[PDB]
Amino acid sequence: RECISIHVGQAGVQIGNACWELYCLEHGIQPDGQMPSFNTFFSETGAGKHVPRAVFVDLEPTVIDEVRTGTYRQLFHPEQLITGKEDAANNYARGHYTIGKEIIDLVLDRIRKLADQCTGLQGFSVFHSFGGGTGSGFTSLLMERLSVDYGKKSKLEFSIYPAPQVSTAVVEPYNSILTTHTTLEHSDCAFMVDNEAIYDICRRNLDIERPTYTNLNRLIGQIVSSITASLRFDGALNVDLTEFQTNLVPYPRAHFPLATYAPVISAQLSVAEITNACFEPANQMVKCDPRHGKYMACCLLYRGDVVPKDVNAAIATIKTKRTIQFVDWCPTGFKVGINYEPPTVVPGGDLAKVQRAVCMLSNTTAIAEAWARLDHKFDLMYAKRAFVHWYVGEGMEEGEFSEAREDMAALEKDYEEVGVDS
Amino acid sequence: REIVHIQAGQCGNQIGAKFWEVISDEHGIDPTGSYHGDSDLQLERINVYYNEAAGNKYVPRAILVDLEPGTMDSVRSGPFGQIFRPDNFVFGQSGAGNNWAKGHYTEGAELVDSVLDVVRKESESCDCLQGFQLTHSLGGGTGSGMGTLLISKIREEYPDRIMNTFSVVPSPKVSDTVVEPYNATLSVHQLVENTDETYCIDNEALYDICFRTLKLTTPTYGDLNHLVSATMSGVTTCLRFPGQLNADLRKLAVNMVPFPRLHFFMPGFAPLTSRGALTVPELTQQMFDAKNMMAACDPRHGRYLTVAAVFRGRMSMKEVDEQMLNVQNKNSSYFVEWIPNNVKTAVCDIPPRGLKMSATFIGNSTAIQELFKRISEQFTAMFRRKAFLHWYTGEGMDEMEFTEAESNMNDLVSEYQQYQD
Amino acid sequence: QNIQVYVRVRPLNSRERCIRSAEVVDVVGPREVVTRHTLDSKLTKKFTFDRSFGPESKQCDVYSVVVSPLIEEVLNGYNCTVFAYGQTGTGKTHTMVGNETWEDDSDIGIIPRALSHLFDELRMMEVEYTMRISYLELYNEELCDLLSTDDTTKIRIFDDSTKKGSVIIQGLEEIPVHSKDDVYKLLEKGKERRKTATTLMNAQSSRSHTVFSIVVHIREDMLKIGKLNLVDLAGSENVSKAGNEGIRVRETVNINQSLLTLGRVITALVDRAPHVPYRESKLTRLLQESLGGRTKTSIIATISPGHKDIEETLSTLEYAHRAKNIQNKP
Ligand SMILES: Nc1nc2c(ncn2[C@@H]2O[C@H](COP(=O)(O)OP(=O)(O)OP(=O)(O)O)[C@@H](O)[C@H]2O)c(=O)[nH]1
Ligand SMILES: Nc1ncnc2c1ncn2[C@@H]1O[C@H](COP(=O)(O)OP(=O)(O)NP(=O)(O)O)[C@@H](O)[C@H]1O
Ligand SMILES: Nc1nc2c(ncn2[C@@H]2O[C@H](COP(=O)(O)OP(=O)(O)O)[C@@H](O)[C@H]2O)c(=O)[nH]1
Ligand SMILES: [Mg+2]
Repeated sequence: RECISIHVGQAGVQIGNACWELYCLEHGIQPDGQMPSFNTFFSETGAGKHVPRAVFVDLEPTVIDEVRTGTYRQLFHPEQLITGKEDAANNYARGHYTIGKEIIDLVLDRIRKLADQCTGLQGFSVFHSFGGGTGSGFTSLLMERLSVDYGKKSKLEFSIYPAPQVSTAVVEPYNSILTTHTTLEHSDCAFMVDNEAIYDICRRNLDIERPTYTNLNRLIGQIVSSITASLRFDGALNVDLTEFQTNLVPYPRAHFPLATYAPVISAQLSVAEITNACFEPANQMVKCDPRHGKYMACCLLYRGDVVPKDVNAAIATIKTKRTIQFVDWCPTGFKVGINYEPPTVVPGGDLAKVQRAVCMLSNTTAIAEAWARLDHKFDLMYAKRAFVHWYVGEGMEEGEFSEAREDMAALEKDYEEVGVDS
Repeated sequence: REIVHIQAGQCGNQIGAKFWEVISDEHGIDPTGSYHGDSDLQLERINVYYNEAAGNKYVPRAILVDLEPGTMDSVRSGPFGQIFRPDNFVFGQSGAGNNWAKGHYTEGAELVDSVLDVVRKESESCDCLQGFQLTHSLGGGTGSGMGTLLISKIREEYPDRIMNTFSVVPSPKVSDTVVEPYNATLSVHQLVENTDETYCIDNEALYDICFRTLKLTTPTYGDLNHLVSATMSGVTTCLRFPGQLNADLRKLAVNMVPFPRLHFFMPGFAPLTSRGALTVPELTQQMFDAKNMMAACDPRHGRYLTVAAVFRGRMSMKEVDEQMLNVQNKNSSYFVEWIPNNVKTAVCDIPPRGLKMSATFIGNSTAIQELFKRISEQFTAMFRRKAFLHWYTGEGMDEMEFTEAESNMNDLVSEYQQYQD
Repeated sequence: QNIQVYVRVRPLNSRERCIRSAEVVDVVGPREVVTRHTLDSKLTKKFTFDRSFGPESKQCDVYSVVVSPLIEEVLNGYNCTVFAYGQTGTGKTHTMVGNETWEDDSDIGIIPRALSHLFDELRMMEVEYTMRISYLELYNEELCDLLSTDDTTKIRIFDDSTKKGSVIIQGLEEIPVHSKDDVYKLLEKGKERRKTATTLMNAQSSRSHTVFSIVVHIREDMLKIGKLNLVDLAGSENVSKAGNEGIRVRETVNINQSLLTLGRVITALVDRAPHVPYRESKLTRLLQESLGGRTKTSIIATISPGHKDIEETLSTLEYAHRAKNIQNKP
């Protein structure tokens, strides 16, 4: 009934900051580790201390210091803290072969210590960046070692994907092509969210013209909280992680769900009116259009005070409003997550104290459209063959690119193929 | 992460004098080596540019090299005169005097190996080298002479390290002798093939910025160094402090360089104004504007390949990227087509002292093709008459050494012609 | 005028049989149409070349087909050049040079066969000749003369005023040759001087670009200088596949970064860019005149038929097919 955490790259560290802060505050853990006066994500020694079942590994020692030298340095044991000595320079090549191969072995050693410390490992969640190098190369090699030792384990991924228009680095489109072969073949479930649409919510619902990373990260943390931490408390219908690979992924190579979660009001919200926002395209957290594609599978997870009996009417209204062109393969694909515990607001956060919350997961053909945004960006730079020498410098040959580009085409068709069948 | 920085030549040794003075005032370290700042983040990455000393002192990890003692003695004479350890001074007499052949091939070569020993001794005591900075001249015989040979031997010893060069381009506007352009063709002849990345600065732009925005009547030569001083700090800023996207030096190199040859860029410091409005978008406008380009060319004449932005202060990238995205749309003709995002953002949390916001510009555009056309024309014109060759011919430099210097130069210039449009 | 482009397929090696890799690529000799595809023979691509070569073909056979007709055209005063390039262990070093060293019948390589075959060609004319050789390897952006005795002098590469495409080399000891015995004693030292290390892909994997040029003057009067560049490049090395932990990994950088520059030279010449960046590699400047100049050049590609190494196989074929559009100035 326990699972561990993996946060690779700068994205993983800063994101997890709010994640564990939530986890620490969700259950009344002090920043020291001493609960005044359940154990799913923590082990408890006899000293009255809790420890997070986390793995924070970074190839640059810059970002880790913020945690281990400021606050929350008592909650962590440096045992888990693994650190590199040089950044991957946003090169999947250097991240995978050059530096990561020299650090990866140290990481695996700490994992078997935790897995044995736990009993009945449910899996682990992956945190990294598809655009960044560290989240591309070091992650990919790391993932491959996991499936070798732990074949029958869940592998969730939260890879923040860059925007079609807004970007931070120039070689971002090159990493995504290399990671596609890595995640799709190995990982069973991966979640792609993009800060662009995350900005859209913060300037529409929160009315905030100064959203920083910390604000966006606290939002992502709430998604992960309800996915696992709430499923560790019983309700009308509790859900597990493993059924998702069967309840949400109706075929082997069909797994890239879309997540939405928008109970965002500044300091009246009826039940059904909240659930409607889960399907509004304007807050889908990824720049796509549900009307462009179709809906394959979709399961919900309700937080706080929710009564299933009158809920069934709201679910029916989704079918009664049938303009979304639901696919034919799954008529009754709605697993309802019913958790009695409500979410909590972190002091100094930008979210209001709600009495009920709903977070949606759904695979669809719309995520295939996000690939169409990327594919052109990659092909143009490959035509002039620019910035390619760096990856050849570390030793990854250009043949990898041609091979990996076809996996993007083949995967994008598979989602298009499902709509044809009727 | 450790980085070694080298000074060479009459001009180069003067420029660093302000540089370290800024870095020392950055962390708040008194000239003698005692630390008296108040910020604890200053000591978080002190290893980058200093070595711990006895009695809790600090030593600037520097190498001071020249062919003339007078210029270097003045540095040790004035403020921060005791901050270096004198053993790092490596020099001799009989300066080259704008004689590249003497500086690179014949005279400095005798002093070259002595410098390599101090370079080699420095690296081993360091944990792990990151990059190599060399401040020198391109038109000055000495700095270009030794510096080019200095880079050749260093890169041969360290292929994995970063060869960043902050050099001064011979300005077509002002110079003391008309023989200065010859050195540049001989300078870059060794640079491109043996350097990872190069920074271009012009004196005309130097006086241009101090005259326009600063509105100073008498621009002193030291105050021009005050401009270039912080520009290098912007490149390093991601290494010292924790930030949102700490773009390391090698990370920055990969973002700009589209091909292992075309690695010349144009720095520029935006937030400088008269005593007279201070917003974050206020920096973005100054960033793209030509009045902050340290090259003697209009960046709008050519087109940009890549642009790196390093911001100093509490800033939301939402306020950045939305402001940044306009530049991609406002001037669509100014960027190439096959690169969708020409921008490289890097947000370091801590700004310099005094100011609350700041911006560090790093851009590689095709405009540099013009700056080298200035040198090539004068070089070819004076080469036809073969005037003042016996000043260089007797030192043991064959004519064909100049011949390749011509074609290999213009090939770099012709490269941007296609990539522009 | 068009550059002749042929392709050869090697047999499966030990590891190709140890990993149990099946044959996915096939050839047709006379039709010169190599058929290649993935594991499941469903969709297949068609590559047309001047000639095809199966795995059972001999070294002298490939020499007879492509290399031999170019031997006789040297005396007209024109330059020729041919080189193999591709994935590691495809068999380039064995094809061009040959593993173990008179007649053009045995498994002897191209280079010592060229010396045996051309020697009678000059003797048949009874012309006055001064033939010399050159053995150099490009290792980590350094020039090392194998044939030279001392080679301590820093070898540079300069341009020329008269010859626009050519480049002047200093320190190349042009030893005259009048007998085949004298050439074999030094050349075997050249491959003894050839820097090689053991890899899991190939225990005799080349570790440097060995550009072996041949030059001979002709006088009988219109003086002529025959030029032939028997180039033996290093192969592309998947740094994870070969296996190394180090000093060897520094070699992989320069070798792999060099081939990448080569391909763009074809990319620019096919799409007809105003200029082509030969300046970024010493290797590119060596073949600068060879690529898009006044020289009848040829290329002999080698590809593994292994299903595993399909990616490098298919990708390498790209530059080979595109090269047929490149023109010259005869
Ligand atoms: N939304 C959001 N994105 C982030 C955050 N932190 C990092 N990222 C993304 O992560 C990308 C870079 O990922 P990383 O690989 O982790 O960066 P790194 O750890 O310094 O390693 P390199 O990319 O190789 O430099 C950036 O482009 C960001 O878009 C964050 O806190 N919030
Ligand atoms: N046609 C062939 N039939 C059988 N064996 C071959 C053939 N071609 C090459 N080989 C063998 O394959 C191995 C590879 O030799 P080699 O020529 O060095 O490969 P390569 O592609 O040139 N890699 P490199 O050594 O770096 O140039 C040697 O043991 C050769 O004897
Ligand atoms: N920015 C700046 N440039 C300088 C300074 N002093 C000299 N220069 C430039 O350096 C160039 C020539 O350098 P030079 O004195 O010949 O260096 P040398 O090779 O050691 O003799 C001149 O064109 C000047 O513009 C200075 O204090 N600051
Ligand atoms: Mg990064």
